[PDB]
Amino acid sequence: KDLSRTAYDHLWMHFTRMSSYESAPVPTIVRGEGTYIFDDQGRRYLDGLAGLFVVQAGHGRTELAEAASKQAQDLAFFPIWSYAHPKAVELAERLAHEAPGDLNKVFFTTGGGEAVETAWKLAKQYFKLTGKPTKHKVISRAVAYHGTPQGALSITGLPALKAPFEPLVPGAHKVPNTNIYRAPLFGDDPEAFGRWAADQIEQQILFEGPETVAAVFLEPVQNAGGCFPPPPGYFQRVREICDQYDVLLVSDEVICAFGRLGTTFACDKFGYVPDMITCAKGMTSGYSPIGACIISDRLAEPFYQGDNTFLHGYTFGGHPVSSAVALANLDIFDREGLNQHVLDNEGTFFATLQKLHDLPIVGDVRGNGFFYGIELVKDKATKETFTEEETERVLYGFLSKALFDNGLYCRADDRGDPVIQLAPPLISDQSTFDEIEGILRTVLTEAWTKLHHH
Amino acid sequence: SKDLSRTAYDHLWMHFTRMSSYESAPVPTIVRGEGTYIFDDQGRRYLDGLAGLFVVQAGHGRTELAEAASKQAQDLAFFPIWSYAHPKAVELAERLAHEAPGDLNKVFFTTGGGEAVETAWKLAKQYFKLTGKPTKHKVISRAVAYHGTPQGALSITGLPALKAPFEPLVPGAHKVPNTNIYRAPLFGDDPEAFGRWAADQIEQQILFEGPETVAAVFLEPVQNAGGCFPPPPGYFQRVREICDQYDVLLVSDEVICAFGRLGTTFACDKFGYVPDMITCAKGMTSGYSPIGACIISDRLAEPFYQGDNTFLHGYTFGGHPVSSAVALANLDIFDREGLNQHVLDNEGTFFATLQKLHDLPIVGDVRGNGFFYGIELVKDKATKETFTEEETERVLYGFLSKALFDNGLYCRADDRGDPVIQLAPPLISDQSTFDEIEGILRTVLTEAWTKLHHH
Ligand SMILES: Cc1ncc(COP(=O)(O)O)c(CNc2cccc(C(=O)O)c2)c1O
Ligand SMILES: Cc1ncc(COP(=O)(O)O)c(CNc2cccc(C(=O)O)c2)c1O
Ligand SMILES: [Ca+2]
Ligand SMILES: [Ca+2]
Ligand SMILES: [Cl-]
Repeated sequence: KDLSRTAYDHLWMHFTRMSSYESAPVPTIVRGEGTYIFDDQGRRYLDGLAGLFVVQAGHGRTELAEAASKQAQDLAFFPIWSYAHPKAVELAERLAHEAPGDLNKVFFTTGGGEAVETAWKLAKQYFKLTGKPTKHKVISRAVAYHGTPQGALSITGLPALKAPFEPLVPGAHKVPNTNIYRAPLFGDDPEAFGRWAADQIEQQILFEGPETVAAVFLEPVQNAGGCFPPPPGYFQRVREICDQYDVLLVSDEVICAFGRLGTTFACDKFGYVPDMITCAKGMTSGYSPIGACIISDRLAEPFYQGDNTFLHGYTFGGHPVSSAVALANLDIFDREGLNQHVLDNEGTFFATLQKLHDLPIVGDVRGNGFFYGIELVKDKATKETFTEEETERVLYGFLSKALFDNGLYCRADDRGDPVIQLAPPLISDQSTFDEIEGILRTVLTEAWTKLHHH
Repeated sequence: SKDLSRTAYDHLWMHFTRMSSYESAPVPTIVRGEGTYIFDDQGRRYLDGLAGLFVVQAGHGRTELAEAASKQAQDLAFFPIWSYAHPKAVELAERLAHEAPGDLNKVFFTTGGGEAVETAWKLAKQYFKLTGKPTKHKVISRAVAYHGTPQGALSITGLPALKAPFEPLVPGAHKVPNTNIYRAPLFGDDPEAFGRWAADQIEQQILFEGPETVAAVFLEPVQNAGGCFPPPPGYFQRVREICDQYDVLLVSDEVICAFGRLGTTFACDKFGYVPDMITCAKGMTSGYSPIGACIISDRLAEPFYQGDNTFLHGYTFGGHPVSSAVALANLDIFDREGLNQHVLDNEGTFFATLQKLHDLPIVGDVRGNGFFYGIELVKDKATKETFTEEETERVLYGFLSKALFDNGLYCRADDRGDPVIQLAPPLISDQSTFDEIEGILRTVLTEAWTKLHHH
């Protein structure tokens, strides 16, 4: 088992340092039940990230497995290319019903990067069809991750993910994120900080020329950097800026949609209506690949006239089996009231994690719904962060291994500053939150002993 | 007649000019200059309040520069500096290197400023390839700044109206705020804090794009477009520190500011910073023969001067013998007449003379440095309320532009940023020149205020 090398010899894992497995076993997950996963040695771990911000309803759902086999037996695949099949139609209508405003057109994909590509392409062709052909640029936030195909990667704001692959698609420009914990200005004033951070988008539009800007892409709660919720008033101001300058607002809800924040579409949690939503991940609780770009009827109008066509598509978009699974997943959400469960429990989950503020290594606890980041520090009074050496030895060398070994699968990361991130299945309850807090308390107390002076 | 003459409209495509203006009206035609004055084709005289186009530092009608040109043209008017030298280019390269700060000792001649900007960005890209940092290619510059029109320099230009018809341009250019403290969103009442903030926006953009991907920052010493923004105290020192920290090259774009405009040969010395490269053109010859240069640190030249490496870049007419001889003769005027020190000795009274216009209601700001000033016009100075688009069209372009010229002052009236009148007269200007400028502006700006409110 330990000397088995099948994965190292053939499976090129995603965003993974493969040399780690030349002489050591690859951690292999074989089974899930509810909020737990099991490895190939029969060890059990709490699935603190719902796989990869995906498994909303929990593992082991026979209802979803049976929905897949029932549809696969009848019609597993037919393309939605000048043809429809019933489950894609039903799901498009259902998503349209749930989406706000006139977001009534559903362009299905398999993944979230594919949906982000769809949104930027749609914006470009929309502006060509409506006589504004210079509109093509896109604005997004520093540190944000929007996916990996080269268009989406241009919108991604993590230079380490981009430098080996440049040049990418022209036209992407970055603005500050809303990390109030480290705000250079207005850190003590959320409303003023929100207005400032939104106005940075207006400034970038002005710097590049509004007639050349097509769209702004924003996650409702920013993932990379550690769960930055939107300041009060932020999205309202962004919506106003986008309206003023004729720029489209894309709510990138690949993590946030499907109940992560307690609503089907996360824009509704914050009271804004975007022009498009990108989504994927939790639409099926991950049980079968599918996602979508959901699009305002205003944007669809020119494409629905005469001999015009949105020249875009994916073989597997709107897949019958995935569509059937998605509908079965939304049926679970409705019958079990998962969205309201998250709204009803977000306050106690946050409060439970905030108990960790009595530990010296904990600098911040932040997030919304069932999505939280805990930022680690050398000194909470000055917010002194880890050195690079401390990040390598303590965050990755010690903490990441110790969390898993103590029974908690979650994310330890330093895309921004050192953070532990949590996004468990939406069936999690107080017992789950207590289990998480207890393992974090053990391991974070141990981690503090490995920091020098601190 | 002259008035019905359409030769220019029919054949001369003027630069940045709305040509339909001349379908049915004559083109203003300048035929002669003397000192700080120019004369049109009817013999009317105007004060050359822009030195042509921020160029004619020594004044018009310099026989010494005319004779320098003919003397060189008779002996050798052209031979390329391509694997060959000719004496006047060598002598001028040595002279400019002597005047430039630090180890800025290598002179890559061009004919214009845009050509020099292109040189600087290309040199930065190849330098980082030769030194094993191949991902470094991006460039940072300021909103509203004008860095020229070839498509690489145009990417560095920060005026979207100049760029949108021509995109996509060269990838890699990113913008940061300019240092217009008059309209600063933050720190408007604190120059030092504003300077630190504005410099730190450069660090932020480097971090946003990834420092290993960023090659250079391009900054004018005093920003022209937007109306003569001088650097806040401490700004360039902080920029230099950021560039050092992130291994990014600093390019001082001195196409306007060099050759005495701010009282020094190289304008980076006015503000006490040493860039990695200087771009320059314009005043090198007082405009009497086209030439410019990118002047480059020996640190940057080092890899290119080793073995079989070549900076694969050039221009036929760069380092032109006649232009080089004229530049040397122009620098001789500067030395004998002490033009640099004259500007330093007169900049305070020029500024204070223009500041007399602050008692006019239409005047919101007077700003600049050396012999380079902007006067910003406003609807309400207490609130800094700017002109509406309609007010700009009627008062700035409809009335002011014409009235300035007709009252004897050639200068720039512009709204690339907000509505400003800019001044950059020849360096031989003195208090009499400044008084003349102030008097014509007072007349026309009093009239402009009345027109602003006659709607
Ligand atoms: C906001 C956002 N947009 C686009 C994507 C791309 O989705 P696909 O992967 O389906 O193409 C994402 C994906 N988000 C994601 C994926 C993998 C890891 C992590 C992490 O932060 O650890 C985050 C995302 O979070
Ligand atoms: C800072 C700067 N950089 C580059 C150039 C390009 O130089 P060439 O023109 O020689 O290619 C300039 C030129 N600057 C310039 C040229 C023409 C008009 C105006 C105006 O502001 O009215 C300014 C300049 O000011
Ligand atoms: Ca809808
Ligand atoms: Ca030198
Ligand atoms: Cl240790």
